[PDB]
Amino acid sequence: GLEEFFDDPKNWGQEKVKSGAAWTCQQLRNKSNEDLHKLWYVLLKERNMLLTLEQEAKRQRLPMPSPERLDKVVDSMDALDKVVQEREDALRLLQTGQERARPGAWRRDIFGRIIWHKFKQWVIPWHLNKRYNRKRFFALPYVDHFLRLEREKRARIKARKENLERKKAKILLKKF
Amino acid sequence: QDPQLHPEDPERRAAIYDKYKEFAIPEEEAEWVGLTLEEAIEKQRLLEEKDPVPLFKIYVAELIQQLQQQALS
Amino acid sequence: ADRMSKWTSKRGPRSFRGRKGRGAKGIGFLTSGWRFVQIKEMVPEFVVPDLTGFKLKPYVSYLAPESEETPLTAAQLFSEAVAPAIEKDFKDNLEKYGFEPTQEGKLFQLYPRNFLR
Amino acid sequence: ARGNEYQPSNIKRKNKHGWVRRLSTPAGVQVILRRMLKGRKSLSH
Amino acid sequence: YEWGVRSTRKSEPPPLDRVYEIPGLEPITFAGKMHFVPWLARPIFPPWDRGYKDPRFYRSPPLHEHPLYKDQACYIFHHRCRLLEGVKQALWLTKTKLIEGLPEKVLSLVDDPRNHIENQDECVLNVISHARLWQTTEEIPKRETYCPVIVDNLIQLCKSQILKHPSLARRICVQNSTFSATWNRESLLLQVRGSGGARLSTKDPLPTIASREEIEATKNHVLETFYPISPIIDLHECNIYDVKNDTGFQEGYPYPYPHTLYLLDKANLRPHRLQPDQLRAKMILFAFGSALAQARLLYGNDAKVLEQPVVVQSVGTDGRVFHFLVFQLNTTDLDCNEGVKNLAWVDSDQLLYQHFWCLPVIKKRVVVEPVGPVGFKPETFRKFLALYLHGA
RNA sequence: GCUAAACCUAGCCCCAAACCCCACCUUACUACCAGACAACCUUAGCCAAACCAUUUACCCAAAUAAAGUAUAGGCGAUA
RNA sequence: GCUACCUAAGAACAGCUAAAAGAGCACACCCGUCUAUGUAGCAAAAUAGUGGGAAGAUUUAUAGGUAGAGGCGACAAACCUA
Ligand SMILES: [Mg+2]
Ligand SMILES: [Mg+2]
Ligand SMILES: [Mg+2]
Ligand SMILES: [Mg+2]
Ligand SMILES: [Mg+2]
Ligand SMILES: [Mg+2]
Repeated sequence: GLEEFFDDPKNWGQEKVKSGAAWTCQQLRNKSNEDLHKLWYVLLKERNMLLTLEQEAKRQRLPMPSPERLDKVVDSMDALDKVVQEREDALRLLQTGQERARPGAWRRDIFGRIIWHKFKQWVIPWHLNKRYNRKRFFALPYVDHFLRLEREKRARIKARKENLERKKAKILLKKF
Repeated sequence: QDPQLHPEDPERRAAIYDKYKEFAIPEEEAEWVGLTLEEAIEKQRLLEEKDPVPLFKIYVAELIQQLQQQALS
Repeated sequence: ADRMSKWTSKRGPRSFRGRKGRGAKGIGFLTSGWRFVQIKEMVPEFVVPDLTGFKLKPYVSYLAPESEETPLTAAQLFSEAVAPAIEKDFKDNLEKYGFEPTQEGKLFQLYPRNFLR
Repeated sequence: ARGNEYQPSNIKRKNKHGWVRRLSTPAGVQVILRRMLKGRKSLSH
Repeated sequence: YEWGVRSTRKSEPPPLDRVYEIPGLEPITFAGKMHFVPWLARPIFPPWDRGYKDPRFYRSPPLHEHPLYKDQACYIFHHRCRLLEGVKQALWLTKTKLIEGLPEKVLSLVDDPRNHIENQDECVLNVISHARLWQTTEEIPKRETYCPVIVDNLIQLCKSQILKHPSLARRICVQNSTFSATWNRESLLLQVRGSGGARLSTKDPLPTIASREEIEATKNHVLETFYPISPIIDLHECNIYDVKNDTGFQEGYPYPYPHTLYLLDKANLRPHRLQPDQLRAKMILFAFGSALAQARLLYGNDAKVLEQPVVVQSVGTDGRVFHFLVFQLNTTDLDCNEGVKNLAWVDSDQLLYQHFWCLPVIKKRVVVEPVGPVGFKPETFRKFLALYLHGA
């Protein structure tokens, strides 16, 4: 029902709503996959209610009652997602040896930079994909000068930062 | 010494190989003759590309080895 | 003339505005006459459990004891899931213990992942 | 009489100065590379 | 001279890398990279199999492998075929003798004023005015709109005669019916796949117009030929076809007997519209096709002179000009040019009205021609009504 | 007495050392159909020669020295 | 994305006179003859009146193309983002 988008009617207008603590990753690691599945939707309904409260508080130009509830619920859902992701990652490592769920490759783009190209799903092979073959995964020799120039720009930034750090340290030593 | 040179004529094949004997080099070196740097990089990447072994196999081998050591000791 | 504002579907002429979307995943295809055929299997079906009788709540009592974070690892999962059976059968073909040589043939393939979330 | 030389049209703008046209030639790729080196927020139009 | 310039022809693939010509070594290609690079060999990709299978990405097999492909090439006449020789070609194809004017048997059905519709001219004028002027909010309706409207309203006006003729209850005008008939003509196998529209079906077959004596007299008539034009010209020469005779309906259909085929040339553009001669030829061919399908369904698939000839009528109109046809199929032995021949009575270029003024022409602020039809001819509607009433 | 006036570190310069989730080439930042086009090729000129026309130093792979020497050069500017 | 020319596919052209017109008068529309105003202006070329064309070698929207010793030009060395 739509009443689940709002807090308990007794709490409407209360300046403060007492709430427990956010689920922790370790606490969630003890729960079953089914238990995590159900807790995900419990937390999702709570999150929807809290977002509704936040938006209505903005609309009414009033402070949100106990805004830390939203932070707690977001942290709990993040922890649940991390726990499920850990379990899936461990299973994937065990059964395939792949440290990453999505296929990809290190490729050099048209600008000479090394990127992690994440693969996409296609129905036809790459040598037939017309749009894919327009994309260039190589850098022609005119990019080498710009690669050197970018490297030297990075080097200048790093040298400035390190010199500034050393000078600040010397100033602190002189002060104290 | 590929037998595909004039198959069904081993004497002719051996004659050709003897004629050009002095240039023979190990196959591990002949595989890389005349390769550009990019071709060589691609060849090496193909040589050393291996789908990762599932950690299941590694952990099973390690556990069996550890159990063998425990049984022996 | 506005180079900085994000390119959205609200900006170009009619063809541009029709062609560009907002990130919503496709649900079907377009046939002759611009008739949209919606594929049921393309629509994400929400697998919502029955929450009746569930004891967990969005928050945890502060009375709960503190613990140390121990992220699950492949080694830990193997030890807690496969090592007991391996030991019991070694004291007395890895598919019997759970390992599958290939993900092909499964509905939920672990790599390349073919399921949502 | 003069001054209104800009008669905007997004089709012409994208077809003339867009990312795809810039990448379509080695010279335009170097245009993008120069903008990236300078740190331009807007690489193409 | 060859058609299609080189610059438009598909570009020749680049020459193969010389590395592929050297027997002993495996070329290093960018296939492993999964993307093109210009400094590696171009892979030779095996042809991809799973492609032309998905319904929305399907490639039909070559015509040779289709189930109905046949080495003998049939010549099909469909709704969008325009005979070069027109009526002569249709007569040769159908082994038919032409008779100018509708037969007296049908023409007499409207001689008596009882069959004449009360307020006939008024109702027909209202039909023409609605079709050509009053049909839409637009000032001048197009032919695509006023041809079907004029035909349907004329059919309704004729159907109003159910008062005098209760036999008109045993008929119905079906739409989108499609028939197919195959037959041989001098070792040439011809098919007609008539689609058209507005097939008037009746529960009872039409009475024969020509007597046995006239049908036999058709033997002496020589089937006119045209040279060097082959009778096959403008017919779709197709190797994929079905020789089955289809009447367009499942067995057991009430109203099985065709009565009138209403063919309408409603294209807005003159080049997309049939010439009157080609329309008459199409009428001949469709009437013959429906009659032949009926004959093959009734008296079996045997080439013979029909003891009971099959009569099919047709009205082919462009919205203003009408052509009336009564076709008597009295032989399924079409292969030879000799013997009794089918016979068709045709009345040609019967114009319902000479012209229609949608706008009042004004010269020097004076109305010369008022809005409405000019040169209305009730005789053509009399012939239309006679054709409708035939068999009732 | 208004406007102002003043301030010191935000950083910067030169050295040394050290080698540095999702989306996006289609109208980029756009989940999802038949590829194939795929790159390579002397710099020139300003300028000096008081014009200019041959000519006129330019990341080299040990600084110094040999030595601005041998050489080159409208045997001249210069190299 | 101005402008010059071109390509593809569009659109507009009242009324009267005349009768199938690079026809007449004259709206829309295009232009810019003459005068006046304006001259850091409303405007880095405008305004008001007047005037030329206004079914054509017309005007015009959209997309595309030709690039600098080059383009384009019913040649004014005109135009190619004041
Ligand atoms: Mg414009
Ligand atoms: Mg000089
Ligand atoms: Mg006019
Ligand atoms: Mg004129
Ligand atoms: Mg001009
Ligand atoms: Mg001149």
